[PDB]
Amino acid sequence: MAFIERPEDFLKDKENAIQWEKKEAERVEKNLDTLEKEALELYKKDSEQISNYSQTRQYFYDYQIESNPREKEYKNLRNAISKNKIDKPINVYYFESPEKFAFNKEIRTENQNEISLEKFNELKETIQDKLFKQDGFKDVSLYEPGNGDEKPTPLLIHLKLPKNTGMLPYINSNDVKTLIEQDYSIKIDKIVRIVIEGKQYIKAEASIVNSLDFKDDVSKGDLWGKENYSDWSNKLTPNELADVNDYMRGGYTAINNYLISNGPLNNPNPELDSKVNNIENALKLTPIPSNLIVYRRSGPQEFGLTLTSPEYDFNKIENIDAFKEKWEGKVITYPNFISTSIGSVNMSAFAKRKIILRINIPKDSPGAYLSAIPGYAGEYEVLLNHGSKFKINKVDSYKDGTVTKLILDATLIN
Amino acid sequence: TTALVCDNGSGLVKAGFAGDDAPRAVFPSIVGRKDSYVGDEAQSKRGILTLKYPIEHGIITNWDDMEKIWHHTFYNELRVAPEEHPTLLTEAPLNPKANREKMTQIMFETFNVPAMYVAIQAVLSLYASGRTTGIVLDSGDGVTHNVPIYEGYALPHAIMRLDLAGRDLTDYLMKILTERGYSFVTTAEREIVRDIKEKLCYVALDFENEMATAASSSSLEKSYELPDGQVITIGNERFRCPETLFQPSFIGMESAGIHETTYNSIMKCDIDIRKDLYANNVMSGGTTMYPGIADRMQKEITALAPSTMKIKIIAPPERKYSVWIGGSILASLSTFQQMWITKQEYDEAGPSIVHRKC
Ligand SMILES: NC(=O)c1ccc[n+]([C@@H]2O[C@H](COP(=O)([O-])OP(=O)(O)OC[C@H]3O[C@@H](n4cnc5c(N)ncnc54)[C@H](O)[C@@H]3O)[C@@H](O)[C@H]2O)c1
Ligand SMILES: Nc1ncnc2c1ncn2[C@@H]1O[C@H](COP(=O)(O)OP(=O)(O)OP(=O)(O)O)[C@@H](O)[C@H]1O
Ligand SMILES: C/C1=C/C(=O)O[C@@H]2C[C@@H](CC[C@H](C)/C=C/C=C/CC1)O[C@@](O)([C@@H]1CSC(=O)N1)C2
Ligand SMILES: [Ca+2]
Repeated sequence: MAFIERPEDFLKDKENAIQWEKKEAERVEKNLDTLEKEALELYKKDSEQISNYSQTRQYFYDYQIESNPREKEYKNLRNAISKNKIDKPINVYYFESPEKFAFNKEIRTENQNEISLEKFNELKETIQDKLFKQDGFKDVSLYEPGNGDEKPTPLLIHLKLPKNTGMLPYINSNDVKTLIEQDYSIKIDKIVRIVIEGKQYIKAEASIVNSLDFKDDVSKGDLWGKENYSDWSNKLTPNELADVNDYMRGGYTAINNYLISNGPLNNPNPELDSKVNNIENALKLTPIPSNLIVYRRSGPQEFGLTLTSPEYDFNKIENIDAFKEKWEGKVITYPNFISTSIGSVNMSAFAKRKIILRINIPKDSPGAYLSAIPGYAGEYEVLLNHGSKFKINKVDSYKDGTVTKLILDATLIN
Repeated sequence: TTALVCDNGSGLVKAGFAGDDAPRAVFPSIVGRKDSYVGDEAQSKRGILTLKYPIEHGIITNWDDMEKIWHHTFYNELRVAPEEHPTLLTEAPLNPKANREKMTQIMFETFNVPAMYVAIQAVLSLYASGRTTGIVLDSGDGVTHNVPIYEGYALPHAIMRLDLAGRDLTDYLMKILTERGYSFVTTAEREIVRDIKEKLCYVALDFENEMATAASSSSLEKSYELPDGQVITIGNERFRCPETLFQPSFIGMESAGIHETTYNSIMKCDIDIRKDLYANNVMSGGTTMYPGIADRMQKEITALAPSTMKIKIIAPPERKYSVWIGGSILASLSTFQQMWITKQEYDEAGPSIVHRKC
């Protein structure tokens, strides 16, 4: 039997989960207009490509994004999902490739039944203490897969979704399904080895962490930045505004080269030292007021490469693999102050740069929306503090025309 | 009574009198080291002195030094008193508001001009050809912009800027000439190579085909006599150098090239005006002087634009001085005279009067 209020987790109660979601699907059909129902029908017919598009749409030029006819399906489906918000948390289930969480080898083969202690521990060490960014449309289940269910990988994600998460229950032929648009980071709180129908699986107990991510909506990001850093702009000492404007006006190159070469030890320059101190103090004046995603198009030199390095040809998979082996899971540190943007869109000045850092900035980190300073709004810039450290959680790749580019999912850790 | 026109660039100041067809004075935008040295002055004193460029990438970055350049302009180059002439200054596209204010403060408070105005360089260059609608490629010594303009208004959200221009091309030519087996490395040698660049370089219509040609013939070789009589040869460097504008990866830059920034600029404009822009691509500035550049731009934009698009590149012979000429025309216009900011208006309103009126 079923209670008259649903649980937060249907667990193994597949029969009630399916019936409840079937009722929900019927109820939500009352609230979708025909363009939204059209978007859903197209998704049933082309889910992989539509989901793929939804993961990387934001990285192109603003006018390329606007001109893509796939925007219609994306926006209409996203609207359909966004407005059926849950009234309390719910737990969902789905399978991932281990590669999704930067475990770039099999946990066990399809034919194997058990998972070694070795592999279990390797997996734990790889996915612990990391916040993994999730994007795009995804089909999830409200019940745990059991005997006779489809189970494509050895990795089962058991994810708690909070109140106000958008979820779209729907029917596809004989099947009741649940669609979400991922817009958050997940943390793996705990992994456990379980057995389902004679085979060992890893079950990852996962929760989410929200961050503001403006992606290609630079106007919205700019409004947010101006709202939070208009006062900041006015609250600096005259030395701090002076040293800040010097930095932004191109002084950054000397200041940062002094930092990178370890000038404060090898060539102490008290003038520069005072500027570094003032700018740092400026960045601590109004700490980043929410968890925030920022984007940086890195030069290859930040990753020990040049334009003519053979290893910078990411169109060859072996170079992507070599990149991952060197950087994925590592912590990197910038002695320099570091420019980032509120927006993910490509821009003329760095149109050809192949390495994109996508950085999770925890609330209260030092930082400032410099583009609140009336002098230059067209960067949508957030400046991060000198000596910042970033954990590289995961490396993804995508095609920009014929050129393979990398997205480094990173977290600011100090 | 006569107005002054001062077009201040990263490498050169072009200065003269409104009404004239050309600037009376063209001199380097440099200072050496209170009374510190300026126009060529700061190279004949390059010893106890280092030469400094106060305008960087089209933006004034040192106001003390820029006051010296402007002092030099009035008293030494034009031999006029600033108190006796309305003065039209030029500015880069997207010049910060505070920068234009500081230009205005200096003109009235330091030089005590009776009136002044600040005009956008690219808009002046479009105006020089009798146009008020078009997309300008302005490329000088320090910066290159794409500036779309519709009925006299620059469209700031579609302006593209690349910190890649003539001085970068000169430095690149020094490097690749040095790789050929010559040695161009010093300040004086940079001037020589600038001269080689201005005399012998060209943009190839098909770069990969041109490289193949040069590889398998001497047909593209030219000679150049150094000041000491040494004659040198230049080959594929003639076109590899300005190729950098279309392929900024040649100097380690991962930016779009000038054809792509032109396209990006047009694509940021309202769809209704894009054909007007395609049909009125105007080139301005010294770094647009390369033979072959208009044909190559035509070819590259043709490949990006819809197959039905009609594209025209306008590259007048005078385009090294297009900005200055447009300023000379503008300052002379009857309908412009009401637009001058007077000393009286400055006294009444702040430096911020320059937004009211410019
Ligand atoms: N890159 C971006 O995504 C971005 C975002 C917002 C604003 N901006 C704007 O662009 C300009 C800054 O440009 P930038 O960030 O491309 O230049 P940068 O000063 O960060 O980098 C200059 C060069 O140094 C390299 N570099 C930087 N830090 C390094 C390190 N720790 N080790 C080794 N190499 C290192 C870079 O790869 C590049 O080749 C500023 O005007 C800024 O406002 C850029
Ligand atoms: N015939 C030519 N061919 C190629 N380049 C040239 C030619 N004549 C001048 N130049 C280059 O053009 C530049 C000077 O042009 P211009 O005076 O338009 O620039 P600027 O206004 O000083 O700088 P900017 O506009 O970038 O601030 C120099 O780099 C010079 O070498
Ligand atoms: C005919 C001429 C043109 C010119 O454009 O010079 C400008 C100004 C010049 C100043 C430095 C030298 C030493 C002093 C020079 C007096 C020069 C008049 C020279 O520095 C440039 O040469 C730079 C360096 S090399 C290059 O590509 N841009 C641009
Ligand atoms: Ca200029």
